[PDB]
Amino acid sequence: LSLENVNDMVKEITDCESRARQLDESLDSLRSKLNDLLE
Amino acid sequence: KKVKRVIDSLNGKIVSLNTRSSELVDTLNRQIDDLQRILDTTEQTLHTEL
Amino acid sequence: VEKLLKNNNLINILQNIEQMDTCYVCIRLLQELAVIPEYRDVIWLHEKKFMPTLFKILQRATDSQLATRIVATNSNHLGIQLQYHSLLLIWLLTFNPVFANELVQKYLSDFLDLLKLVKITIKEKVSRLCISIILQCCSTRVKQHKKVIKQLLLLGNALPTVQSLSERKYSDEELRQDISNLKEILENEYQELTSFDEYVAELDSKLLCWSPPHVDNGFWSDNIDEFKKDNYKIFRQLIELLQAKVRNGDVNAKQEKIIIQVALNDITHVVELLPESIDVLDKTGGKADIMELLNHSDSRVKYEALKATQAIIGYTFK
Amino acid sequence: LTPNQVNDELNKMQAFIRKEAEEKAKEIQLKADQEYEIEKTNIVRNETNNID
Repeated sequence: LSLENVNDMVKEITDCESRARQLDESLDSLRSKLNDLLE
Repeated sequence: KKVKRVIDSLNGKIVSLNTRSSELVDTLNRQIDDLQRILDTTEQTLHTEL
Repeated sequence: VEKLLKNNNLINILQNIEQMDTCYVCIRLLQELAVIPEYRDVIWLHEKKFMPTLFKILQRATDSQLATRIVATNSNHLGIQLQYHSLLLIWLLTFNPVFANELVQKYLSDFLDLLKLVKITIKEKVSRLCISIILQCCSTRVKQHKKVIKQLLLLGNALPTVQSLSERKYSDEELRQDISNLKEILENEYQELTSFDEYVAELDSKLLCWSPPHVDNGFWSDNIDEFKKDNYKIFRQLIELLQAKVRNGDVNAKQEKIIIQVALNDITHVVELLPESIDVLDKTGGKADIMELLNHSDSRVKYEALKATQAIIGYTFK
Repeated sequence: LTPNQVNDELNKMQAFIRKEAEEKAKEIQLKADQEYEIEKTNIVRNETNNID
């Protein structure tokens, strides 16, 4: 791979890791709020 | 207020009702399903992303 | 020079992309002429004839791979020169302040293409030129330089793309200089607008877009306090606007789609900071809107919507 | 590989080296022509306003 072909795929690693982390952290902290009402 | 400092110390969550055992259940089931639908939205988005 | 530009036979010879030999020389003939100051003015007059073709040469480079040694516009020695010469011709008209403002405003769509080249190339001949031209147009001396940056940045998403490019750097000093200088200028101009002017200005026009300082955690914390004079009247304006657009004119309709994703983000930040904003969502009816977006088509609608609901929920019951 | 082939490789490499250096040096002096004019224009305008 060239340096640009790594530099634009590390961008789509980071841009997807950010949205996956925020969507997982907005899901487990919501499951906890669900269990706080089921309890 | 000292029993509550025993309960809240070791992470016990007191549920005071003081109105009815049939009026809070409706307002709480109106939140269980309303938040379960947000689970079913965000987890569908998660499995779409994966 | 002025006459030759207007005349057909020569201009046609640049227009041909079916014979590489004529087109290569021609772009260089003109470009050698652009180097001399007086000629820039005359050349600019005839601009909407050769200029789309010079972009077309970069466009073909982008859209084709850089591993071909067969004579083209790629990796090949010819290719490296061919992009270079087209880029020097642009760079030459962009040095005049007036010409630079006009260029961004006419060629806007094509102007963004420059970000694409900086990236795909390994070649420093191409990369340096592309970054320099953008710098030239964002400069202080360019008339209504605030607008050109604002439009590139907001619509065309210049700032995220520049940041990413900053990592890749190669030889020749002026190149490292031009990137660093660009990064700084883009960042400064957007930010210096008030946070309250920014939000309100979007709210009136009924055109909402993301930009990085807009979604910043600091921007929101100062702005919470401001909205209050009616039980958070700005926030309420936002809720009402969002409410209207889902119902009226649908959702997942191109125009209507932009405003939504921005609104659902913008409210998420507010909601989290202070929990007195929870009441305005329940009051207006806007709370109901958020729930319907969860199942509405597109990744962004459901995503933004899930993040908006989950925040409201957290303060309702911890 | 052999002395004809390594020299053929040499000829190609210095051709690219030299060419690139010529282009790089050309862009620095081409920006130099320009920067001389813009700067001269500004300096001259400020003073002509004081003179006027």
